[PDB]
Amino acid sequence: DQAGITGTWYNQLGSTFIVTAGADGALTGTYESAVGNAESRYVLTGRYDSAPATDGSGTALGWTVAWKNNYRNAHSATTWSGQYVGGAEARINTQWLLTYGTTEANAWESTLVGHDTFTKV
Amino acid sequence: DQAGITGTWYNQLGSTFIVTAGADGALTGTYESAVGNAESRYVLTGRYDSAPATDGSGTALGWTVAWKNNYRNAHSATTWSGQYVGGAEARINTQWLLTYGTTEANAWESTLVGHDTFTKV
Amino acid sequence: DQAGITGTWYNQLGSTFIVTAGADGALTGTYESAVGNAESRYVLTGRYDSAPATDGSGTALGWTVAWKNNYRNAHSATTWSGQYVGGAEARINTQWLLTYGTTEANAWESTLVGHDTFTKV
Amino acid sequence: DQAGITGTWYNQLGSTFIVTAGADGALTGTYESAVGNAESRYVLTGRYDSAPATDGSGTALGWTVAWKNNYRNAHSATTWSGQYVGGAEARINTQWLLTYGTTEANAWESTLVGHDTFTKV
Ligand SMILES: [Cl-]
Ligand SMILES: [Cl-]
Ligand SMILES: [Cl-]
Ligand SMILES: [Cl-]
Ligand SMILES: [Cl-]
Ligand SMILES: [Cl-]
Ligand SMILES: [Cl-]
Ligand SMILES: [Cl-]
Ligand SMILES: [Rh+3]
Ligand SMILES: [Rh+3]
Ligand SMILES: [Rh+3]
Ligand SMILES: [Rh+3]
Ligand SMILES: [Rh+3]
Ligand SMILES: [Rh+3]
Ligand SMILES: [Rh+3]
Ligand SMILES: [Rh+3]
Repeated sequence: DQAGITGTWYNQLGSTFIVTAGADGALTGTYESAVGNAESRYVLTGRYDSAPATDGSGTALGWTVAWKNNYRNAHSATTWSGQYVGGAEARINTQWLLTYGTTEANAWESTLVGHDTFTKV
Repeated sequence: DQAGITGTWYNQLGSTFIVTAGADGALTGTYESAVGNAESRYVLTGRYDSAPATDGSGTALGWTVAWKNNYRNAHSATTWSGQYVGGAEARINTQWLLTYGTTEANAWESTLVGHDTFTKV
Repeated sequence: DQAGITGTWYNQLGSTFIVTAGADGALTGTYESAVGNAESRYVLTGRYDSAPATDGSGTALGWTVAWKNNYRNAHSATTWSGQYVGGAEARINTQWLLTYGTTEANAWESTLVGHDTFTKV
Repeated sequence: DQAGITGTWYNQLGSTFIVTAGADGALTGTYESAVGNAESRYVLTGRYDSAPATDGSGTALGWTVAWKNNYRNAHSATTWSGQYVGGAEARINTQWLLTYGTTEANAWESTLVGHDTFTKV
């Protein structure tokens, strides 16, 4: 649990997700994206399942990054929702939703969707 | 921005979402689902845009709930991703993602997608 | 099942969705968006469950619109995926996905997600 | 356009998507999934952009499969929404929504989301 997820992961875009698993389920750390209106690190927070199953299933988790730091504000936030798989090629497989603040008139087009896969190399 | 988010919020299912918005952009609270493999409050955390634009744009935000508490463990996690719209009929408009831990053969079906709209009611 | 789907349907944006449901499970028609880079009818096609269960369950269905007609080309496509619920206040409840053609560097942001609920109005 | 997309593709699960691009934008063919309540082929229909851009961007497309054939009915339908990329390693990169028919009471959990990548080998 804690041991697996805690640390540095990298997705297929080159972004760098540096997280610490609390013992109770807390997720805390930072996020630097390779693309988008984004530069340097951003704060992130979320949760994972701290007593996950033994049947060889992944560990369900989820975190969120609001795209504002000491450099820029993108008026957006994405949530990654996924599950952590251990073993030889450990991965965190996710899908995500990026909502950016709009007027009610562009609400229809406020949310992008996607998938990021995170490995340790 | 920080008063308008903070407090109790109810989605279209009857779920109760109690959240505190810090001044940095941090979200903390509890979520209680009306539906699903859930009962009582579950801890939540998220992030939001503490400097949203001043143009009638909503305020982007995310948060996560891992469906484990003292009472049960659904081995799953939801992230909600949307925007907050203040004023007379303030709402929090989300789309969400729920991943449950599955086996590798079952990963293709591990994730539900939906939308929740929250009102102060 | 085939009468209840066929006809004119309006989402929460004012868009008009004219569809014919064949007896095999086929959907044909036109879609006219109230929003976006669109104007006049666009051709649509989809599929539905022509033997939905008899247990109060809705009727699964999908359809696609490529945003090219005689008038303009947004180089993009939406699929709607939901269920039809008959009776007094019949609705078609969708979530949708809109992909626009992008470059490879831009693929991560090529896809919008949303929901549309259709009423006979 | 037509030339690229028309034919046989395979996703990362082993499913077999056999499609024909109309000259106007029509998509027609069959779908055999490796997983899920699915056996043999199912009819599919959809649309792609028939005059796509020249700037090296993908071709936006979308299709739908209702999971009923002469063998079984899964009371579900998925829509794939994505874009076709030509060149050496041609791919159709998609995300999808599988909605299954539910009572209004399980509507919240009626729709799964995912991503399939289709290549020619
Ligand atoms: Cl279990
Ligand atoms: Cl993967
Ligand atoms: Cl600002
Ligand atoms: Cl809405
Ligand atoms: Cl049946
Ligand atoms: Cl709804
Ligand atoms: Cl162009
Ligand atoms: Cl890919
Ligand atoms: Rh258990
Ligand atoms: Rh991929
Ligand atoms: Rh600004
Ligand atoms: Rh809504
Ligand atoms: Rh049946
Ligand atoms: Rh709704
Ligand atoms: Rh053009
Ligand atoms: Rh993948």
